[PDB]
Formats: sequence, structure tokens, C-alpha cells
Amino acid sequence: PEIRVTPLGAGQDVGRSCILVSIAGKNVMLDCGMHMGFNDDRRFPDFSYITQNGRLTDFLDCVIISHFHLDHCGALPYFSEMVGYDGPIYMTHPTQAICPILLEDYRKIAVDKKGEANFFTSQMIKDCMKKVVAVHLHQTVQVDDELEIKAYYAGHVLGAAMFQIKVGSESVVYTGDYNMTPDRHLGAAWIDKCRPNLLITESTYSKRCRERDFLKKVHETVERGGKVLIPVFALGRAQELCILLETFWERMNLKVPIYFSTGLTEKANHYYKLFIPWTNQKIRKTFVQRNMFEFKHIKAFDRAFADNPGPMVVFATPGHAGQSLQIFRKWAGNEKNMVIMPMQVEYMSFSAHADAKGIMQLVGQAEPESVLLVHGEAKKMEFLKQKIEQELRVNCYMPANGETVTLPTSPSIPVGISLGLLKREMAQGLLPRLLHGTLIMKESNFRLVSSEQALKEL
Amino acid sequence: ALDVDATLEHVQDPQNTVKVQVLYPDGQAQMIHPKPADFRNPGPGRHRLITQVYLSHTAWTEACQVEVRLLLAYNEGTIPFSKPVKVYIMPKPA
Amino acid sequence: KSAALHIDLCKATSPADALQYLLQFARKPVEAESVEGVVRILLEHYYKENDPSVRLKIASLLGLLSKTAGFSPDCIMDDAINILQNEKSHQVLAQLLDTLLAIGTKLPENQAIQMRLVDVACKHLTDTSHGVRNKCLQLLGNLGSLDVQKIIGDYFSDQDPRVRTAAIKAMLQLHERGLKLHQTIYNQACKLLSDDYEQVRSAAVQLIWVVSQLYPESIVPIPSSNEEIRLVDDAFGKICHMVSDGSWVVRVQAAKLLGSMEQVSSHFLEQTLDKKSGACGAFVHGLEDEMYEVRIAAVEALCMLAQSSPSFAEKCLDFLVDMFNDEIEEVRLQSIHTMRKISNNITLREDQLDTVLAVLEDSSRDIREALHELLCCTNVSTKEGIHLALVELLKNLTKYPTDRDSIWKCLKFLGSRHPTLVLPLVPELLSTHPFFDTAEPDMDDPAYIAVLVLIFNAAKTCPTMPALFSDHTFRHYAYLRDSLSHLVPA
Amino acid sequence: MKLYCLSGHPTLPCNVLKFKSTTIMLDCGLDMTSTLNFLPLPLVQSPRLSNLPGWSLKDLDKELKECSGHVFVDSVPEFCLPETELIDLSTVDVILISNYHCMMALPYITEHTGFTGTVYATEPTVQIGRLLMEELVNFIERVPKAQSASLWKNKDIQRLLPSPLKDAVEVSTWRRCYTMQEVNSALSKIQLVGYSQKIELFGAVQVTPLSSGYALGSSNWIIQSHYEKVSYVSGSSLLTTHPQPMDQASLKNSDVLVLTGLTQIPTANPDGMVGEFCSNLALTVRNGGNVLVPCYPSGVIYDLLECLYQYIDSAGLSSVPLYFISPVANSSLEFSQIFAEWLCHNKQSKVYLPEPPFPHAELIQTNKLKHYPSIHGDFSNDFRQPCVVFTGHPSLRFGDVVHFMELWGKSSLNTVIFTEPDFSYLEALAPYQPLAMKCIYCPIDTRLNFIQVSKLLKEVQPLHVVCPEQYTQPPPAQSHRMDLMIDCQPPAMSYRRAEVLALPFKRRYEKIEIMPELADSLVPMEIKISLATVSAVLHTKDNKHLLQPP
Ligand SMILES: [Zn+2]
Ligand SMILES: [Zn+2]
Repeated sequence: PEIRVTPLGAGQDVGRSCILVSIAGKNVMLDCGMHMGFNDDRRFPDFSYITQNGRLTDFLDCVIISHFHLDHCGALPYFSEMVGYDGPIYMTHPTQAICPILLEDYRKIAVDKKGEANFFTSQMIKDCMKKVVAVHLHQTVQVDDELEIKAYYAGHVLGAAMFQIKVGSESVVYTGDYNMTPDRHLGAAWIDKCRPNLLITESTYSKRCRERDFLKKVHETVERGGKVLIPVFALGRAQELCILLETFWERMNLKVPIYFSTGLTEKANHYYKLFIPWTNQKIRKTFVQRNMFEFKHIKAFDRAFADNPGPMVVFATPGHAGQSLQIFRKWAGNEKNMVIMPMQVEYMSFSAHADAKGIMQLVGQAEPESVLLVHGEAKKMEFLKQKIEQELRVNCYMPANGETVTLPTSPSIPVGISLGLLKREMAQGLLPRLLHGTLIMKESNFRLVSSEQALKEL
Repeated sequence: ALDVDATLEHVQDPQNTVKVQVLYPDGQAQMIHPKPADFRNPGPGRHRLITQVYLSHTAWTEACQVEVRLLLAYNEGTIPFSKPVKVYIMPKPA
Repeated sequence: KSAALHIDLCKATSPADALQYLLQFARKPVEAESVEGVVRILLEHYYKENDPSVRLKIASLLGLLSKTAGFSPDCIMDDAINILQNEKSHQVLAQLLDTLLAIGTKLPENQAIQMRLVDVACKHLTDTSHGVRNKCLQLLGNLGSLDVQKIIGDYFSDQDPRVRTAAIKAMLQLHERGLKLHQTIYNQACKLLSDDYEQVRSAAVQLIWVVSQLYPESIVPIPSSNEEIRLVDDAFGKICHMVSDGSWVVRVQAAKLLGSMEQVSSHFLEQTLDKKSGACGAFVHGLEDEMYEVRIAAVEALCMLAQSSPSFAEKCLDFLVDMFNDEIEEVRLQSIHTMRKISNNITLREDQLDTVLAVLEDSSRDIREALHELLCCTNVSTKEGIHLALVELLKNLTKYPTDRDSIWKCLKFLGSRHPTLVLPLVPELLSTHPFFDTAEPDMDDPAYIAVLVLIFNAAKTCPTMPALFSDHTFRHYAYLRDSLSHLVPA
Repeated sequence: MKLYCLSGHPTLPCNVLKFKSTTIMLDCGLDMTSTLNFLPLPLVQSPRLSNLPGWSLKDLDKELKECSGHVFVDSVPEFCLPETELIDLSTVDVILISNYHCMMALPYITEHTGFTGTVYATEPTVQIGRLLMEELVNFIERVPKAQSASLWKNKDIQRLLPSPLKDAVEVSTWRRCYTMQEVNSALSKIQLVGYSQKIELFGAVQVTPLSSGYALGSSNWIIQSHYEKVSYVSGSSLLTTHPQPMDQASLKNSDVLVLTGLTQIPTANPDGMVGEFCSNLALTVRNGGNVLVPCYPSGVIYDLLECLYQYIDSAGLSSVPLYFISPVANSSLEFSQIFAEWLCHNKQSKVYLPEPPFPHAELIQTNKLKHYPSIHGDFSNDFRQPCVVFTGHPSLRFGDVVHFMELWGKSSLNTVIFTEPDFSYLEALAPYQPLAMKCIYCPIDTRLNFIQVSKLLKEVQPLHVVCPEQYTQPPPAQSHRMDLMIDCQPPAMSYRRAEVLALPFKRRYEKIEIMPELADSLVPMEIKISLATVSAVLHTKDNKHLLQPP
């Protein structure tokens, strides 16, 4: 009658999301990500806690991947095809499209350039994706005879999902990454009144004004004849910038071009085009008029039209690295050299995750009886734990990496009630009337009938 | 398809009285009943009629004409209502 | 053909084809004396049939025949309550209560039959079925005793959410019919505002708004504090918390009801647009919601509350400026319209002004026209801002020449209401050299009329300096007075 | 418990399930076969249909026009609604919708009947039926005829009418086509759901949509209330179709299985009919004729466009243009492209690659298939004489198919090919009947036939089976084949229109939850099994019961 949770990954840190939940005798891992910034073989989570030279298929009944960010999904090919796991890997449909191409990109980064000796190949990336079972929104999939999981729209990236892990009467809701404010291409996070036993949520932390200022800067720089070189590093930020730009260019109706580069942002554009139901309300509603991800102004950059003169908008492949530094050096000391990091330099930052008030709202609206914090900074987690334990009067927890946290729960016994006794109790008392009956505690089932039904069926 | 824009002035019930007549150069005089959904009423005694009437005939050796006319119908016959307007039509062979 | 109905029902079959014959009969109108005859025949045939579906169809057909125009239903109520006396099927009982509700609604004047029907409803409210309780609550709401408020308040706490919604809608119908409600209703609806069902929450927030409008100045204590809060302020806080609901129609309902609470104190009004009790950040959350209907409803709530409170409009101003650039065109139309509505006396500073003038460049003609009427109704200091407005209007005229009449209306309203500020700008607009004889500008050039419409409307209310005009400007004044007399004044 | 039957159509049902304390409507089906009795609505006033001779009754000549011995009503085509007066539709709480074909007439229930409940359907059924409703309203309202004819719907006169008009049932309940604002108001109150999603209705029953395999988004429903389950099996396919395969495992151990939407004309292999369609199309366009395919904008048209895509390169018909004229044609193609998550594992493996899931999308970029909103706009400038046109309504009473048949019926080289089994082929051709066109009837119904449903019922083993009366009898076209009926170990339960079925599958044992405070206070006395005497106060909230210690 206990729920034991052990984050082997993030804990009181950012990156390498990996949380183990042992609810009601069934063990579920909640993400499997890699820690960027480490190169000393601490990228992948320490799976020696679960098994030391043992089979992970027996130990783990389910593996959940929240979204395609590498700190939540980057360690998946290693965990499957090197340590050994041939069980169900549950994942969202847009996540299952983006995850191979971001894993291959980091495989291209780590194997070619920056120190990967113990790593995964492309063949075992495909092998790991072959074990992935895709789930839809709000679909209750039965991994076991009694363990079921259900995905909720998280709105962090395309196909980011909040997972509720329910077995018996006990449920655990894990929210990998989410944002309670809608973006220009994504909706907001939504959860019903589940009232789970535990809410494992991220804890790491205006928008219209910032977007208007960025658009005004871009418009003022492009109306002066200069060219902007705004870079993008994440796929969600790139798609949001492209859709916000495209609706601005269509609204102002000026025809000077906007371009995006690389062979990966094009793949992201195609996958975002193929996953319209996982987008914002405007993109779904105005899809019948036109596909908003089929850009009529943002076109493919053949070296940014061979870096031709004139005012134009260019998207750089990284956020440094190649395919951006050549543009940065070729446009330094120009008329309008506006480069906006997340030789005029502007600073326009777009938040992809939720802030403190969004986490407060999610805890209030899901209404759990306990909250657990991962995926953030320790000081911010302490402040948010104080806010949780003060404003909503509900227990909060501070687990580090490898630090187990156990929670006592009170299961409710499912008992059948004979319909005659139930209708009799509906009859008298509706006008604190007691219900006196006999509990026939048979094998593997429970019946609670009247004394007459007890004696006639004794 | 032919789009019309009628400025109906002081029509009591344009929903069930105003009818569009298209008259081909031959004897065909097809009479079109507009739906009440596009009898716009921008003012008291003022009405706007925006229908996309549909025209078809077989091949012509030359673009002749077609005669578009509004009609008023009453409970048994119809009378001319608007100015006769000629539109050029050229059915080319397939 | 009432005897034909009698023969066909009692002669062909009992169980199944009688239902078909009743269904066929239900589709034709009956004259009032024949209504009385067929009502007597069907009520005689009610006791014969033991099939519940046939009796349900009988009850539905009685309810349909009671709604006929020329038939006075006062003579059939006693047999109706007699067949409710010994009816055991719950669906047939619910249909019979529907029939009785039709009887009561058709005869509003007779108080005795209304008291009899609400007595029947109070008798049958203890039924185990939710449908019977729902119909009895509807009966109490439609007739009442305008005791009934206490009973419906007791049934706010029923186990079935449908009965809870029926009770709230019944007492809302009681208020709408004219009955004045109590105050314990506020506590019960506040308890019910946190219901797990969407319809219960929507009905409860409607009831909270109604009881706030009935007793706005009532004083209620905080449950967790010694301080006392006005009732309208507390209900405003509750509806502001309901603005952050998980259901979007509940959010739309909460915003729409929040717009009608004009008696709220100013303190909570500055609270509801802040970003740092439960009313804090309600409109900030509502203006950035994913559903555009919620954003529209929050825009009209902002409009109503800023029309009520003049100090609220300054806080509404920058949020409307930020939300001019909105992804839905209807939302930005509504934002521009409400900005025009609440621009009665507040002045625009530089960044709000040139954000408006930046969104003037948009390709949509509808929001350009709406923003044109906003510029007609705007008040602005710092005459360089007026020069900036003129420059942006002139380049809009160059980019879109079809809007010349609207732009001329804008410049007429800008000159007529900012007269002293245009006055130092006149030598910069008319190219008046201090000593050189200037060439006569080309008339019928829409930029030049636009300048002159601004200048002449400024000169109407200020006769301080009309001598800054040259001779050809006076000739053009005569030409515009002859041609554009609805814009240029005398 | 009880089951009200508001529709007599097998593949267009409207069943109201009065189950415990919640009333569920299972689908709503607009019978468009009633429109066959009416004279077709053309885009232009055709000379042949206008001066058809009237039909006289010696007792109406302006109302009835006779074409080739068959009498047709000269009014707007009216639609046979589900019967909305047996049960008060303000008492129903939830409408569960399976197909977009079974979502028609939803504006009739949700607006005219005082229905204040909620509607559940999947994303693709709602979107595609929105498109189909849009083109239906457009087709009725392009060239508006009046509802002039009313005297023929009389009990004294319809007896005297000939057989196609006399056999029409519930004629007084027929209604004009709903308008677009009724469509918008009906579709505004639909709560969107996904496959295998639990929906709790007032804490009493639990409904989930299960994938059926017929159409993309099409779903079967199971209604669970504690220890009893009702399975609703609407139009489902066991063949290798584009949508997700049929979920047969979740239908198991159900007390009653309501099944509808079986195959019309079951004695037809759909693959053989696809082969016949492609062969006849190739034969016609090789002779210089024209192929007209009256079809819905979505559904079987995707399958036959896939097969025609695989066939044109083999047959060398790349020079033959394929025209798809529909007001919702572009929206249908785009909607088919983006609903990849609702397709089978073969189709949704294609979108893991940067590739469209349906192969008909490649026909646009190769310009083999051109789609237009209407005939008039730019199709009249891009029209080549030997061509294939997928257009119009398959009922042949409205849409662009009427104009195309009036254009092409005077030539024997042109052909019309019928792929939809919904409408009677002879009654569809009847108002056009003096035509030299060759008519090919190859229906591609991919729903469950009778051997498939026998295997399904042997696999599932429901305790009781509820089916329409037409499934117990042999089809009247055959009337002798004993294999063309539903046979089970219990002899089913048949229903007709406006019939109320009483299901004696109601049981005891409603589930309860006991808190651990009471669980410790109950001593497990040994009986051999165990016995315990409990005294508790019963707490009920949202139709869920709890036991509390006093
Ligand atoms: Zn993350
Ligand atoms: Zn993330």
C-alpha cells in the first residue's frame, strides 16, 4: 500500500529526465533522457540502481517518453539496445516522428565531433524505435492486466504529453514538460480533475509585448533594406518564430523574402505539417482555408539565395557551430546586421516551459494529494515547494538523484452491493439511516448482501 | 457562373417576390428563384441581392448575348421589375 | 374522429401496434372540443394498458394536446394528478410531470392550480429517479409560490449533478420570473462552485452573479479572517477564480458575468489586471487564453468595466495595445472597438500611439476602418505625436487610396478635437516658405485635401491664427467648402 | 435495460439506449433514400426534366411528374428523419456517434427537438461529416427549388400512388434539408474524443469509442456501467482498409451487443468490384468515352483513387485526366492527409518518413487528379473530353452529378460507374431513364458481411444480440440464402422502426468502495469463504456509493 518514487535522473537538476515509479507493485520509468553538458559518461542515467547484470524487461513493466527533447528521450537507444530492454516504450505520435531525427542529429554531433566512445549507432536507434508503441491523446492503453496509462496534452512542444499512470484506485500523474500559456503554434496544457495520489511536475521557473517588440525590430530592420540573421536552436522555437513571422508577413503584405536553412528544419516543417491536430486552435480552425505550416513566404534557403543583396530574413541552423558563423561574419559591419540571439545584436527570448504561476495553476486544477518536484534548479524548487505547501496546503517533496521517496496510500476495497439492499437504502434515509448487511467475503470477490440473502445462499 | 448585385428599393417582401430571369438568345427563358439567405437588408426599404446565377448552353459559332432581368412574382404571373441587362457569353467547344 | 381513435386503440392490439397508432395520431392537430374528447378517451385507456412504453406515449401525447391553442386545460388537471397518484414507472412519471408543467405554464393566472401543482411537485421530489426530481424542480421553478427557495436550496446538495443543475436553473428561473432570493443561496452556490461537473459550475457561477446583483452592498465575513468584505466584491473574486476554469465555455460564462459586475470596488478592479486575493490576474489570464471566444468575452468584460470605472481604463489601455496584434481577426476587431469605446478622456503617450499607427499598416480593410474610428475618437497630447499620426495616415492613404473618405474623417476629428496642437504644425504641413511665393499645390490630390481637412478643422475652433493661410489656401478652402462641405467647416 | 429504435434503416440507425439512470442515443441516421422519390435538382434548368409529362390521379398533376413510367415528386428532395416522437429527446443525455455517415440528421435532433445534452464523436467523423453536411446544404441551396408538393403525402392519396411512391414509409415525417447555421449549432455541441478514451457520464456509465475499421475516425462504442457492458457495433470493416483495424478484443464479455451497419448486397467481393471498376473505367476511356463516378468526397473514393493510381501507369491511361468536383473536395483531400494518426499501421508508417500518408496526394503534384470546387469556376477552362469525373451526390438527385448525366446521357460511349451501395441503383437511374449511357453497378461496400460477423460473434460471445429485423431475414433480393442472415446460439433480438425492446439483462451487484476505516472494523469470521456483519452509513455522490463508519 505504498508508492515509491526514485528519480535516477534529474532530481534537483536540469536535464537527464529519468523517474522511476513503483506504484502498487508495478515499476514504470517515466522518461529516459541524457544530460547535455556532461561528457564524462554521466549523460545516460545510472541504470545500475534497477539491475546489476539483470534483465530490465522483468523489472520494468512500462517505459514512458514525455516529448522529443533530448533531456527526456536522448538516452532511449542506449537504454533499450545496449543495456537490454524489449518491453513496451510508450510515446506520443508526433514524438515518435521527431525522436529518430533528433537522436540521429545528436548521434551525428557526438560520434563525429565531440567525444562519444560508448554510444549508440543508427541501426540500434531504428531498433529502439521498432519497440515503441505510440499512443493518442486521452487514450487509455492497457499495458498490463491492471496498469493503464493515459496521455494528456502538455503544450510544451509538438506532441508533448502529460501521462497519468493509474493502477487500481491509485494514480500518479507525471508532467514532463508543459506550458499553461498557449503559443502561436501550440495549445496550453490541460488535465481533468484526476485527483491523483502524486503529481510529478517540473519546477524550473509579457509574451504578446515581447512578440510585438520582436516583430517591430524585424520590420524596422527589413524596411531599412538590411537583412536579419536570427538563429534557432530548438524545433519548437523555430516553428513558433516561423509561424509568427509568416502571419506578420501576410498581414503587412510586403513581399521581401524570408528563408530558412538546413536539412533538419525542413524535416521539422514537414512533420509539423503532418501533425495539425497537435497544434493550436487557430491552425486547426483555419486549416480548411489553408495549411498554416505550408508557408507562402518562408521558403528554402539555397545558401540564403546564395547570400544575395537586398532585405531578407534568414534562419540559421544552430543557436557556435556551422551554417551560422559564415552568415554572422559575412554580415558583420553592415547596414542592418540584426542578429537576435535567444553588428547590431538584439535579445528576444521566448519561454518554452511553464513559469511558477503555471505550475501553481496545474497543481490547483489537477488537485493531487501530494506533489513531487523534478526538472529544475534547487533554489527555485525550494521556493516553489514553499509556495505549494503554503497556498494550497498539500505535501511537496525534494528528491535528489538516486534518492527514493515513498508515500503511504489508502486503497479502497471494491465490493458488490445487492441491488435490493441498495434500492432499500435509497428508499429510507432519503427522507443518517444506517445500512446493516452481511459481507460475503468469498475468494477473489466481495459481495455485501442483506441477511436474508446471506441465509438463503449460505 | 454569373454574379449579380441588385439594389432593391422599397420591396415589401423581396424574399418571395423578387426573381431572377435569364433569357438565352434562343427561346429559353430560365427563371431563377433566389434563396432568402442572400437577400441582405442594409436599411429600411433597402435590400441587396447577391446570387451566383448559373448559365449553360451548347456550342455557339459566335458569342451572342444573354439577357438578365429581375422579375416580380405575385400570387399567378410575373412582371418585369428591373432594367434589362445584356451579358456576353461564349460557349467554346471542348 | 375521436371514436375512431377509441376503436383503433381498443380493437386492434394491446402491446405494440397501439404505440404505432398513437405515434401516427400524434402528428395531426386537434380542435379544442375534440381535444377534450380525445383527452377523456386516452385517460380512460391509460388504466387499461399495463405496458410502460404505451403509457409513456400516452403521457407525451397528453402533454402535446395540452399545448394546443384554443383548448383551456383547466378541466383535465384533476384526472392528471389522479393518474400521477398511482403511477409507478419513473419515465412515465417524468413525462407526466412534463405534461403538468405544460398545464401550469398555459394557465399563469390561476393561483389555486399553481399551488396544487407545486404541492404535487413537492410530493414527488423525493422520488428515487433523477428524471422525476429534475422534472419536479423544473415545475417548482416555472410556477413556485411567488417555502420553494428552502426546498430548492436543499436540493442543491443532491448526489446527481443533473439534479443539482436542475435545482440551480429552477431557482434562476424563480429569480427571472420576479421572485427575490435569500442570502444563504450565496453560501450554497459558493460551496457548489467547486463542483466536479461543468454544467453545475456554469449554473452555480450564474447564480452567484445573480445573488451578487441582488445584494451588492451586503456585508459578509471572510471564513479565514476577521475582516469583512462586501458581497459583490467577494462574488467578483469567486467569478474571477472561475475565469481560470478548465472548461472554456465556463471561462466564457465567467468573463461575461464578470463584465456585468459594475458595483465592484476599485481595489479589486486594479487587482484583476495585475501580474504580481483570488481576483489577481483574472483578466490577464483571460486575455491570453487559447480559445478566442474567452479572449473576446474578456475584451467585452474589460469594455464594460472600464465604461463603469474611469480609473480602470488606464490599466485596460496597454493590454488592449498589446492585444491589437492578435492571431484572430475578430478578436482584434473587438479590441479596437472597445479601445475606441473607452477612449473618452484618457490620453495616449508615445509608444501606445505609434503601436496603433504601426498596426494601421495592416492589409485588412475592416480593422483599418475600425482603427480609423479609434483615431477619430482618440485624445492625444505632444503634437509631434499628432504629426506622426498624420504621417502614418498619409502613408496609409498612399498604400491604400480606397480609404480616403475614412482618412479624411480621421483628420477632421483630429483637427476638431486637438486644435491648439495642430497650430504650431501648420507651417510644417503647408509648405509655406517665410518669404518665397510658394507654388499652388495640386487640388484633387488626396494627400493635400487630407492635410487641409486637418488644418481647417483645427482653424474652426481656434480663430487665433487663421492668417497663416496663403491666398491659394483660401481658394482651396473655398473649393473644399463647395465640394467637401460635410468635412470642412465654416 | 430498454432500447428504443427510432430508425428502421439497417446501415443508418438511431437507437436510444435507456441504460440505468442515463439515456444514450446510439447514432443518428438521416435516411437519404427518401430523396429517390423526388425529381433531381439540376444546376441549370434542363429542357428534359422541365417539360416532363405530369401524372394524373382520378380523384396533383403539378406535384407529380412521370418519367419513363416512374412517377417522381417535383419538389425539393426531402429526407426521412429518425422518428423523434417515441421518446422525448430532452430526456436523452448523450449522443454517441460512430460514422460521419451516421452523423447526418444531427441538426434535426440537436435543434428542433429540445435536446440539451452533449454529443461525442471522434475528430475525423466530426470533420468529415462537417464537410459532407456542408456539401449537402450547398447542393440543396445552389439553385433553390420550392417545397411545392404536399398533397401526395396523404394517407388517402399515397395508397393510390404507384409502387415506388406508395411503398415510401413515414412520409409525413420527411423534412426539408437543414440550413448551415443549424449545421454550425449542431457541430458546436460535440465533445471530441479519441479511440480507447474513457468518458464518464455522471459517474454512472462509462463509454469508450473503439476503432471499427470502416472509415477513418469511425468507431464502435461500448457502454459500461459497473458489472454490465453494452457493445454497440456500428459499420465496421475486417478488411485491409486505410483506417485503424477493428478492435475486437474490447467487445468481449458484453451482456448485449447491438450491431448495425452490415454490408448492403453482401454477395459482392469488394476487391473484385474494384477490379471491375478499374476495368470498366479503362475500357470506357480507351474508347474515347467519359466515366462518371457518383461518390462521396470521402471514404471509398480514397480506396478507388489509390487503386486507380496503381492502375493508370499499368493501363497507360496517364493522358486521361481525373476530375474531382465537389464544394468540399480540397478540404476532403487535406483532411485525409492530416488524419494519419487515425489510419492503419501501413499508412501511419508513411508519415514517420517525411511523406504524405495517402497516395492520392501525389496525383495533384503530378497533375493526374485535378480537384475543383465547382463546374463553373475553372473546371470549364481545364476540361478535356476523354476524362473521369468523381463528383456529385451518389443519390443522383442533387450535386454536380445531375448536370454531368444530363450532359453525357445521350451518348453510349460515356459510362456511369456506381461504387456507393447506399442508394438503389435502378431508382437512382429512374429519373434519367431514357439514356444511352452504359451504367455499371459495382458497389465497394467493405463493411462486415455475414461470415465475418458470424466469426466475430463466435469470437466475442455476447450474452444477447440485438439487430435490425432485416438481418434476421434473408435479403428480399435473394429471399432463399440461409447464410445471409445473423445466426447465434440465442436467436437474436430483432427490431423494426418505432419499436421498444426490453432487455432482461439487468442484474444486481452495483459496485461500491469501502474506506479502510470500515475495513478494519469488520472482522473476517470463518465460514468456509468468509462472512462479516457490517453496520455503516451509506454516502452517495455523483452516482458513486461509499460506506462510512458511524
Ligand atoms: Zn525538458
Ligand atoms: Zn522540454
